[PDB]
Amino acid sequence: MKRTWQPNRRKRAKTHGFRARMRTPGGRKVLKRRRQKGRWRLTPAVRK
Amino acid sequence: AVKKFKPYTPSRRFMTVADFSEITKTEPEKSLVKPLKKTGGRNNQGRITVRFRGGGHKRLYRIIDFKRWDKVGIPAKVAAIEYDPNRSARIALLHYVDGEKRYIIAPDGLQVGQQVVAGPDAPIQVGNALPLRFIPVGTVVHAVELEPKKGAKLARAAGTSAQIQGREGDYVILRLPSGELRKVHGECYATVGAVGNADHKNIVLGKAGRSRWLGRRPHVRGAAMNPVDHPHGGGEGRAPRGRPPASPWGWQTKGLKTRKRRKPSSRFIIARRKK
RNA sequence: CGAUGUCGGCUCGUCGCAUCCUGGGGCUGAAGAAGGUCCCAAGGGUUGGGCUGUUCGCCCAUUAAAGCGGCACGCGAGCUG
RNA sequence: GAAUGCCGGCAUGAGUAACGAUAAAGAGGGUGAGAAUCCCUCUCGCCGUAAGCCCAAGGGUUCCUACGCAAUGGUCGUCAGCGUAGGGUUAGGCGGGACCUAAGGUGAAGCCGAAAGGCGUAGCCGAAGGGCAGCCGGUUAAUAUUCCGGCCCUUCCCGCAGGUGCGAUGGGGGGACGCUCUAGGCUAGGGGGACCGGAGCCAUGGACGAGCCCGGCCAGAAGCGCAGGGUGGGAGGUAGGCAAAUCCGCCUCCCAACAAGCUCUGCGUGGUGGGGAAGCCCGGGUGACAACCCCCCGAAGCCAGGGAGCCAAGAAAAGCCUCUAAGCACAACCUGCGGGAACCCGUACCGCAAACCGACACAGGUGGGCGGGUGCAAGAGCACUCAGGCGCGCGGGAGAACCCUCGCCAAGGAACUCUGCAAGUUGGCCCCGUAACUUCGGGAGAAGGGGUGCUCCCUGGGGUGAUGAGCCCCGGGGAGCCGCAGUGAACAGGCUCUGGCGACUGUUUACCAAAAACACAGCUCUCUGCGAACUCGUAAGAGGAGGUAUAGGGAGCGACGCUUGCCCGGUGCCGGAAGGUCAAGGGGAGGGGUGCAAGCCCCGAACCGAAGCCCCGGUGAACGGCGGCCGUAACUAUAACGGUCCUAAGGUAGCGAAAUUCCUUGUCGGGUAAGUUCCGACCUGCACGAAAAGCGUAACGACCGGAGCGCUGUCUCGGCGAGGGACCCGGUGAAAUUGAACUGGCCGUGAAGAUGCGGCCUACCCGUGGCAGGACGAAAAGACCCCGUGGAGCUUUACUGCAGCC
RNA sequence: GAGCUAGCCCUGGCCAGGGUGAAGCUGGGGUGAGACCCAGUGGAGGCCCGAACCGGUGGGGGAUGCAAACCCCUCGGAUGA
RNA sequence: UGGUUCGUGGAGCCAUGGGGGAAUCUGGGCGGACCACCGCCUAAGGCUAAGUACUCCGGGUGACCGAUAGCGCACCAGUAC
RNA sequence: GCGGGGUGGAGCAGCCUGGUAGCUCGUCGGGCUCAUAACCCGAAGGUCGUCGGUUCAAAUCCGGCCCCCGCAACCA
RNA sequence: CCGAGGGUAGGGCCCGUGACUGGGGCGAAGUCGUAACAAGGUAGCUGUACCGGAAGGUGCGGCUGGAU
RNA sequence: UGGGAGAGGGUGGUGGAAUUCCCGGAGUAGCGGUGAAAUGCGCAGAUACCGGGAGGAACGCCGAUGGCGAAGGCAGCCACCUGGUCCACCCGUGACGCUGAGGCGCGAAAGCGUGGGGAGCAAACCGGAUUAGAUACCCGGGUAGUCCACGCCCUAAACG
Ligand SMILES: [K+]
Ligand SMILES: [Mg+2]
Ligand SMILES: [Mg+2]
Ligand SMILES: [Mg+2]
Ligand SMILES: [Mg+2]
Ligand SMILES: [Mg+2]
Ligand SMILES: [Mg+2]
Ligand SMILES: [Mg+2]
Ligand SMILES: [Mg+2]
Ligand SMILES: [Mg+2]
Ligand SMILES: [Mg+2]
Ligand SMILES: [Mg+2]
Ligand SMILES: [Mg+2]
Ligand SMILES: [Mg+2]
Ligand SMILES: [Mg+2]
Ligand SMILES: [Mg+2]
Ligand SMILES: [Mg+2]
Ligand SMILES: [Mg+2]
Ligand SMILES: [Mg+2]
Ligand SMILES: [Mg+2]
Ligand SMILES: [Mg+2]
Ligand SMILES: [Mg+2]
Ligand SMILES: [Mg+2]
Ligand SMILES: [Mg+2]
Ligand SMILES: [Mg+2]
Ligand SMILES: [Mg+2]
Ligand SMILES: [Mg+2]
Ligand SMILES: [Mg+2]
Ligand SMILES: [Mg+2]
Ligand SMILES: [Mg+2]
Ligand SMILES: [Mg+2]
Ligand SMILES: [Mg+2]
Ligand SMILES: [Mg+2]
Ligand SMILES: [Mg+2]
Ligand SMILES: [Mg+2]
Ligand SMILES: [Mg+2]
Ligand SMILES: [Mg+2]
Ligand SMILES: [Mg+2]
Ligand SMILES: [Mg+2]
Ligand SMILES: [Mg+2]
Ligand SMILES: [Mg+2]
Ligand SMILES: [Mg+2]
Ligand SMILES: [Mg+2]
Ligand SMILES: [Mg+2]
Ligand SMILES: [Mg+2]
Ligand SMILES: [Mg+2]
Ligand SMILES: [Mg+2]
Ligand SMILES: [Mg+2]
Ligand SMILES: [Mg+2]
Ligand SMILES: [Mg+2]
Ligand SMILES: [Mg+2]
Ligand SMILES: [Mg+2]
Ligand SMILES: [Mg+2]
Ligand SMILES: [Mg+2]
Ligand SMILES: [Mg+2]
Ligand SMILES: [Mg+2]
Ligand SMILES: [Mg+2]
Ligand SMILES: [Mg+2]
Ligand SMILES: [Mg+2]
Ligand SMILES: [Mg+2]
Ligand SMILES: [Mg+2]
Ligand SMILES: [Mg+2]
Ligand SMILES: [Mg+2]
Ligand SMILES: [Mg+2]
Ligand SMILES: [Mg+2]
Ligand SMILES: [Mg+2]
Ligand SMILES: [Mg+2]
Ligand SMILES: [Mg+2]
Ligand SMILES: [Mg+2]
Ligand SMILES: [Mg+2]
Ligand SMILES: [Mg+2]
Ligand SMILES: [Mg+2]
Ligand SMILES: [Mg+2]
Ligand SMILES: [Mg+2]
Ligand SMILES: [Mg+2]
Ligand SMILES: [Mg+2]
Ligand SMILES: [Mg+2]
Ligand SMILES: [Mg+2]
Ligand SMILES: [Mg+2]
Ligand SMILES: [Mg+2]
Ligand SMILES: [Mg+2]
Ligand SMILES: [Mg+2]
Ligand SMILES: [Mg+2]
Ligand SMILES: [Mg+2]
Ligand SMILES: [Mg+2]
Ligand SMILES: [Mg+2]
Ligand SMILES: [Mg+2]
Ligand SMILES: [Mg+2]
Ligand SMILES: [Mg+2]
Ligand SMILES: [Mg+2]
Ligand SMILES: [Mg+2]
Ligand SMILES: [Mg+2]
Ligand SMILES: [Mg+2]
Ligand SMILES: [Mg+2]
Ligand SMILES: [Mg+2]
Ligand SMILES: [Mg+2]
Ligand SMILES: [Mg+2]
Ligand SMILES: [Mg+2]
Ligand SMILES: [Mg+2]
Ligand SMILES: [Mg+2]
Ligand SMILES: [Mg+2]
Ligand SMILES: [Mg+2]
Ligand SMILES: [Mg+2]
Ligand SMILES: [Mg+2]
Ligand SMILES: [Mg+2]
Ligand SMILES: [Mg+2]
Ligand SMILES: [Mg+2]
Ligand SMILES: [Mg+2]
Ligand SMILES: [Mg+2]
Ligand SMILES: [Mg+2]
Ligand SMILES: [Mg+2]
Ligand SMILES: [Mg+2]
Ligand SMILES: [Mg+2]
Ligand SMILES: [Mg+2]
Ligand SMILES: [Mg+2]
Ligand SMILES: [Mg+2]
Ligand SMILES: [Mg+2]
Ligand SMILES: [Mg+2]
Ligand SMILES: [Mg+2]
Ligand SMILES: [Mg+2]
Ligand SMILES: [Mg+2]
Ligand SMILES: [Mg+2]
Ligand SMILES: [Mg+2]
Ligand SMILES: [Mg+2]
Ligand SMILES: [Mg+2]
Ligand SMILES: [Mg+2]
Ligand SMILES: [Mg+2]
Ligand SMILES: [Mg+2]
Ligand SMILES: [Mg+2]
Ligand SMILES: [Mg+2]
Ligand SMILES: [Mg+2]
Ligand SMILES: [Mg+2]
Ligand SMILES: [Mg+2]
Ligand SMILES: [Mg+2]
Ligand SMILES: [Mg+2]
Ligand SMILES: [Mg+2]
Ligand SMILES: [Mg+2]
Ligand SMILES: [Mg+2]
Ligand SMILES: [Mg+2]
Ligand SMILES: [Mg+2]
Ligand SMILES: [Mg+2]
Ligand SMILES: [Mg+2]
Ligand SMILES: [Mg+2]
Ligand SMILES: [Mg+2]
Ligand SMILES: [Mg+2]
Ligand SMILES: [Mg+2]
Ligand SMILES: [Mg+2]
Ligand SMILES: [Mg+2]
Ligand SMILES: [Mg+2]
Ligand SMILES: [Mg+2]
Ligand SMILES: [Mg+2]
Ligand SMILES: [Mg+2]
Ligand SMILES: [Mg+2]
Ligand SMILES: [Mg+2]
Ligand SMILES: [Mg+2]
Ligand SMILES: [Mg+2]
Ligand SMILES: [Mg+2]
Ligand SMILES: [Mg+2]
Ligand SMILES: [Mg+2]
Ligand SMILES: [Mg+2]
Ligand SMILES: [Mg+2]
Ligand SMILES: [Mg+2]
Ligand SMILES: [Mg+2]
Ligand SMILES: [Mg+2]
Ligand SMILES: [Mg+2]
Ligand SMILES: [Mg+2]
Ligand SMILES: [Mg+2]
Ligand SMILES: [Mg+2]
Ligand SMILES: [Mg+2]
Ligand SMILES: [Mg+2]
Ligand SMILES: [Mg+2]
Ligand SMILES: [Mg+2]
Ligand SMILES: [Mg+2]
Ligand SMILES: [Mg+2]
Ligand SMILES: [Mg+2]
Ligand SMILES: [Mg+2]
Ligand SMILES: [Mg+2]
Ligand SMILES: [Mg+2]
Ligand SMILES: [Mg+2]
Ligand SMILES: [Mg+2]
Ligand SMILES: [Mg+2]
Ligand SMILES: [Mg+2]
Ligand SMILES: [Mg+2]
Ligand SMILES: [Mg+2]
Ligand SMILES: [Mg+2]
Ligand SMILES: [Mg+2]
Ligand SMILES: [Mg+2]
Ligand SMILES: [Mg+2]
Ligand SMILES: [Mg+2]
Ligand SMILES: [Mg+2]
Ligand SMILES: [Mg+2]
Ligand SMILES: [Mg+2]
Ligand SMILES: [Mg+2]
Ligand SMILES: [Mg+2]
Ligand SMILES: [Mg+2]
Ligand SMILES: [Mg+2]
Ligand SMILES: [Mg+2]
Ligand SMILES: [Mg+2]
Ligand SMILES: [Mg+2]
Repeated sequence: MKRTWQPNRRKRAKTHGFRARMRTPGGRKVLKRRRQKGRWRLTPAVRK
Repeated sequence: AVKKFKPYTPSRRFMTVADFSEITKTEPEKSLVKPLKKTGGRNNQGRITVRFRGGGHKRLYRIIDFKRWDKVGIPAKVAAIEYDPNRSARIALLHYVDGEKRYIIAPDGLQVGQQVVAGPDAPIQVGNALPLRFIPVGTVVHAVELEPKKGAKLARAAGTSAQIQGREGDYVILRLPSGELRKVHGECYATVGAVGNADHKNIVLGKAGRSRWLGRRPHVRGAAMNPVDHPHGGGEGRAPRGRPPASPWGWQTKGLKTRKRRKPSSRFIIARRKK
């Protein structure tokens, strides 16, 4: 059938993007958190 | 009148449409149409705050002149009678002698080509706008301002009118479309006569789709729901109400008066409504 | 109860005998024929239909007869549902 | 040593199941250590409204070559979307940006919120919408509307000339619009040609033929031609389009008006530039100086902002045109030349898929365009077939049971079974012909029957041509021929009768229910006078609604027809300036504490003191409810009538063994040989009943009952045949399960159903194909049941709160 | 977290081909005038048949599957909610 | 209403959302309802080191671990997946 | 299995709270009427379902038996 | 070719008949009431609607075949 | 040709009396109704009286035994549009006439559909009395309806 994942580069960048994150206090915390754990990517990779 | 259809399909059996007899111009005035923002019934929170709305025909909003005391003593001609999707009533297009073109809600008996005017000086003749105090007691009237210069709020629906019962001080006594008896201020403007298309109410939509065309999505009965959704929800098989008939939000919906008793306008309402 | 799938049907049988029929008998209110009733006997046989999910049962047409029961109300790692 | 423990390792099941669509293969010749599987050729088969081709998502080097074969590839592998290396993506014109707006997002001003934050006009962001300048060919192993060739165009800057009151984020026009139907003329595309060009060809009985086979175009500025789109012209006044205005708007006047003119598109031609087949010579060379013409079919595409009818009434903003304002008129703009200048990003490759989403090279999912020809009435259906692509990455054998998919069956013809489930029958088109009932539409494709090919002859009307020939679309009449059969193949309704329920088309439990459920037009009740009611939010702010009682919210009922009775005592709701209670507060008779006191402090009765409740009323398409026991008729039976008890009032009409009837397969009738079902009746209705609507209703229904005709492998009752598996051989090789096992039958015994204990009987060791009776077989820490002072969802006149309202 | 799914908003797009033949319009009859009947024209509809597309009725297969919802045969809608 | 041990308690004290609303030392707060005596103190402006907390970092030392232990990571780990 | 009931001839009070059986109708007697119903005046009839117990005393309170109408019978 | 007729398929009219059901007509002395005929004890009759055990009642309009 | 009488018909306006209801005064112990009463309304201030508002229906006196119409039927007043009729003058035409199966139109009241209106009245209905009963007659309420528009129905003791 149609499955749950329908890759769309615009959707990705706008939902989980760095600019998306930084706006919302919760988003900034995701960044803070991911930075503290030392993730190599703070945010999903997407080709813009 | 009201045009009927031969029952060549099941819904066509009862469906009735407007005659559009009075309509003289079939596209609107470009300078007077703005786009209509369709809500879906959703507010700025994105939330549905009015149930069962959406999916209707696209519309443009004809800007209507509800003030009229803009152009006092400046006459206007009835250029055409047009279709407006945004109201029960029809709209009349006026070319003023000013050159300025505006829309008004078209009264009954209004004929294309006649000349209308607004002001204290105005003749008491259909389509003219005067402040209420200068209109003879006992004459039918529509498009009535509620407060001075604040806009026409009363009797804008097809076939409606308010009648002038009498006077008292700076206020006059009106009988509104509902049959309520109201004190409306003397300087409040009003157009003489009643709104046209009085055969509106006699229309039979005919089928579900007709309603859907009007942006009216299906209305589902509480009784058909579950206790999570409605007071009338639940029960094995069909069920009576089982409580005082109620809204989804729990207030009583048979006879429970809701208007705020301490409202300032209470001083001005002589008699509650009719039937 | 860290699971023994539960009516009825279908298929496949097998066992018991308190015998429905066929075989052998005694008594009869057994003339003959046809029955009644009891004894012996489980080798074989024991129909096709209408109605109901039905088991059962009633009815139709026959039949030598249209037996009653056990097998986890025999049988769903055989099917049906 | 045990925790269905945790981690890891290795076993068992087992050389077992499987190796992913049943579109299909065979051979020859290369390569090489090795070949069913890589390369080449011939033969055969499969897709062709695709399984072919372009495009957008998404993927991210998978692309092209060279060299490899450890792993990946469901086998092999020399091959590869694999490993290593090298190479490959070229734009002012194609897409996006340096343009414009849409929902939405953000947001100077402004608003609100404990903080974080929420909202918000202008503005700004935001596109697959508007605007905008490139078409054809050649070329690389791999890029091309990008490089190259030919023809063509856009913007910016500067300069020259002519021209003008020039000048804008301001004004105004335009941009600018629906659904259905559709005209004219073209083009895309197609078919045919006795015409033009073409290597060849004569076979096996015939044909040197008006024979075969093949091809017969593409792009193209200016000008011209055809077809369409758009647009009135001139004065006078003008108070309106937030300043101005010669622009637009309004009024008056002259003139003219499906013309013309003006301008804008499309098609045609067009200097020119290209392209060019079959066949056989090793992608190329040749054909070839290729020919490049005529006729017909003809778009859903073009002219396009065309036309008409309808109601549900069908974006914005910029580019562009025009008006003026500061300003400025050595400027500025308009026009035509000319030189110069023109940036960033994408461009490979997959793209219905082995490269995207599905853990897989996964029978699944994925938007747009093109999609040839013949025939079948049409068509994107169906069969074949072109271009093109493929034979689905294990094979070779055998011809058991059994399973799947399929074909046929004597006599019967539903006897099968819960049920004609399933499978037959029917099947397209044309012609005749069609009932109850009906809301006059329908029911109707009712039913039922006839025709259907091919040959010859005669003839009738239309399109294109020309009014003809030719081509092409509709027909009609007569005479014949063949076969078992002519919609000879593929595609393509079984019908009728009668009930229940829902009017109807719709909708629903993604992934066990598609229904009788939800919805629905329609009916009634009720709220709401607009800063509406109601909804969301602490608020601001929204929705409602740029609406205004012919409107908006809530509730029930659910087309339509005839109807919808009686109860207001309890509950709700509505009304009631009285009375009864009533909280803070007010009032302070009167007491109390301490003090030498002036004083400070505390309790405190009357009396005045809202809503709410009490109380008086109204209210059923408000919550709801709508009797009992006795008797009584000139036969029996029954009770129109009577008695009495209770009630707020005792079920009306219409229906009734019902989607409701327990007793129950009620009784009678119908249908049947036979009818617990069905239909029709009766009525002591366990326990119908009137908008949680009652009784009917044409039409409709993949809903659920009953019956009949048709026809059948459903059955009596089974038989044979087909292929794909099962089976044998080579290749690869899982799984759950598993305390260990050296794992028989009976009669017993045992925790009450023993391979494992007792007695007996039976039995050489070991496999393979099969069947499922047992291992209380597997699976899932029973979903039933109880237990737990375990949990959650839901309810209420349970308790206590809370928002909200008073 | 609304890249699945449900509703709404904005902007685009798709629906072969047949069949039925409403209103209207014209003509003819009609009548004082009408209503109205007839024929032609016309092309309406949650109209009919049926591909694409959207579904998912009945059965069978599949059930350590090709697939954690698939396949085959059939069947529903297909200008419209 | 909050804070304190203080849950309305005999409920002061400190703080304050609402209503009322003074005085300047003969003023004012407090010493657990309140009164009087006896005292303590000087509100409604602000600042102020050290002693105290913690360990990303550097070092020192362990009757701490010794590759399933010890940090999740002794190794290209917040990685692959 | 749980509940209400049994009383002049009929239908109902009285029981709860022991001592006192009542209301409407019917039956009978006398009136009015030509006569009958209606109507008017008076009258009779229960010994409280039976059996036992409590009591000074039982329709009444308690316990059996018989009857008579109700309500229930669910998870499988 | 036609063709008696046979067959299949659907229509039309008449007849008989049917669980049951609707009223009708008659039937020496049945049960209930008393609507009408005297102002019939509410004048009657009426078309129509609604209601009630039944005659009947009531509403709306009409007639006198009614008022004495 | 000229003249007359008339509730003949249709459309639109407009007038006052009366009933009800609502508001404001003033005022108090009952009002209403019957054969007599009860239900009912009224100290929550009714009836009776004065003032003001709204709304619907019907038109008092004139009014008659009268007038008009084919019948049904038609009654305040005003205007418009319109039918039939009688009289007189003897002018026009020249039997053009009478009747009328079908058809067609009209057709009280009730009733019906869709929408308005709803003061009074009032089937159904509820209550109070009468009564053996009283699904009636009388009383207090009361819904359709009565009223307007349009379309149906087409009956009558539509009678002289
Ligand atoms: K259960
Ligand atoms: Mg699906
Ligand atoms: Mg899909
Ligand atoms: Mg994207
Ligand atoms: Mg997106
Ligand atoms: Mg973002
Ligand atoms: Mg890094
Ligand atoms: Mg992130
Ligand atoms: Mg209609
Ligand atoms: Mg109109
Ligand atoms: Mg605009
Ligand atoms: Mg927002
Ligand atoms: Mg949000
Ligand atoms: Mg709402
Ligand atoms: Mg909504
Ligand atoms: Mg309108
Ligand atoms: Mg709409
Ligand atoms: Mg609904
Ligand atoms: Mg539900
Ligand atoms: Mg919820
Ligand atoms: Mg609830
Ligand atoms: Mg409920
Ligand atoms: Mg449920
Ligand atoms: Mg329910
Ligand atoms: Mg129920
Ligand atoms: Mg109900
Ligand atoms: Mg509320
Ligand atoms: Mg009101
Ligand atoms: Mg168990
Ligand atoms: Mg088990
Ligand atoms: Mg025997
Ligand atoms: Mg004998
Ligand atoms: Mg004998
Ligand atoms: Mg035997
Ligand atoms: Mg049976
Ligand atoms: Mg039985
Ligand atoms: Mg015998
Ligand atoms: Mg048993
Ligand atoms: Mg069993
Ligand atoms: Mg079984
Ligand atoms: Mg087993
Ligand atoms: Mg142990
Ligand atoms: Mg395990
Ligand atoms: Mg272990
Ligand atoms: Mg081993
Ligand atoms: Mg083997
Ligand atoms: Mg095995
Ligand atoms: Mg195998
Ligand atoms: Mg495969
Ligand atoms: Mg397979
Ligand atoms: Mg084949
Ligand atoms: Mg090699
Ligand atoms: Mg292969
Ligand atoms: Mg093709
Ligand atoms: Mg990938
Ligand atoms: Mg390899
Ligand atoms: Mg591999
Ligand atoms: Mg390999
Ligand atoms: Mg270029
Ligand atoms: Mg620049
Ligand atoms: Mg912008
Ligand atoms: Mg914001
Ligand atoms: Mg943009
Ligand atoms: Mg764009
Ligand atoms: Mg557009
Ligand atoms: Mg471009
Ligand atoms: Mg070009
Ligand atoms: Mg110059
Ligand atoms: Mg110029
Ligand atoms: Mg200028
Ligand atoms: Mg527009
Ligand atoms: Mg349309
Ligand atoms: Mg054309
Ligand atoms: Mg072309
Ligand atoms: Mg062709
Ligand atoms: Mg050709
Ligand atoms: Mg030869
Ligand atoms: Mg001006
Ligand atoms: Mg101006
Ligand atoms: Mg001028
Ligand atoms: Mg060539
Ligand atoms: Mg050459
Ligand atoms: Mg157009
Ligand atoms: Mg805008
Ligand atoms: Mg200046
Ligand atoms: Mg100068
Ligand atoms: Mg730049
Ligand atoms: Mg490229
Ligand atoms: Mg595609
Ligand atoms: Mg591929
Ligand atoms: Mg996934
Ligand atoms: Mg593969
Ligand atoms: Mg695939
Ligand atoms: Mg994949
Ligand atoms: Mg095509
Ligand atoms: Mg065809
Ligand atoms: Mg074999
Ligand atoms: Mg056969
Ligand atoms: Mg048969
Ligand atoms: Mg047969
Ligand atoms: Mg059977
Ligand atoms: Mg059946
Ligand atoms: Mg079937
Ligand atoms: Mg066929
Ligand atoms: Mg008909
Ligand atoms: Mg046929
Ligand atoms: Mg032939
Ligand atoms: Mg079909
Ligand atoms: Mg039934
Ligand atoms: Mg339905
Ligand atoms: Mg219906
Ligand atoms: Mg419905
Ligand atoms: Mg489901
Ligand atoms: Mg699921
Ligand atoms: Mg589910
Ligand atoms: Mg299913
Ligand atoms: Mg369905
Ligand atoms: Mg289903
Ligand atoms: Mg429903
Ligand atoms: Mg209705
Ligand atoms: Mg809220
Ligand atoms: Mg709120
Ligand atoms: Mg708005
Ligand atoms: Mg319902
Ligand atoms: Mg009917
Ligand atoms: Mg009540
Ligand atoms: Mg009540
Ligand atoms: Mg009450
Ligand atoms: Mg109070
Ligand atoms: Mg009711
Ligand atoms: Mg008797
Ligand atoms: Mg009942
Ligand atoms: Mg009743
Ligand atoms: Mg019955
Ligand atoms: Mg029966
Ligand atoms: Mg029942
Ligand atoms: Mg039964
Ligand atoms: Mg029976
Ligand atoms: Mg029978
Ligand atoms: Mg059966
Ligand atoms: Mg029946
Ligand atoms: Mg019975
Ligand atoms: Mg009801
Ligand atoms: Mg029906
Ligand atoms: Mg269905
Ligand atoms: Mg078979
Ligand atoms: Mg085979
Ligand atoms: Mg392998
Ligand atoms: Mg043995
Ligand atoms: Mg044993
Ligand atoms: Mg032992
Ligand atoms: Mg032993
Ligand atoms: Mg076994
Ligand atoms: Mg557990
Ligand atoms: Mg357990
Ligand atoms: Mg469950
Ligand atoms: Mg479980
Ligand atoms: Mg249990
Ligand atoms: Mg407990
Ligand atoms: Mg416990
Ligand atoms: Mg979404
Ligand atoms: Mg059509
Ligand atoms: Mg349709
Ligand atoms: Mg398409
Ligand atoms: Mg089937
Ligand atoms: Mg499954
Ligand atoms: Mg499938
Ligand atoms: Mg269809
Ligand atoms: Mg306490
Ligand atoms: Mg305490
Ligand atoms: Mg304290
Ligand atoms: Mg002091
Ligand atoms: Mg203090
Ligand atoms: Mg102190
Ligand atoms: Mg102290
Ligand atoms: Mg101190
Ligand atoms: Mg101080
Ligand atoms: Mg410190
Ligand atoms: Mg150690
Ligand atoms: Mg180690
Ligand atoms: Mg570390
Ligand atoms: Mg008592
Ligand atoms: Mg006593
Ligand atoms: Mg006594
Ligand atoms: Mg005598
Ligand atoms: Mg014969
Ligand atoms: Mg009478
Ligand atoms: Mg009488
Ligand atoms: Mg009388
Ligand atoms: Mg009488
Ligand atoms: Mg009765
Ligand atoms: Mg009555
Ligand atoms: Mg008389
Ligand atoms: Mg008083
Ligand atoms: Mg003469
Ligand atoms: Mg009439
Ligand atoms: Mg009637
Ligand atoms: Mg009716
Ligand atoms: Mg009255």
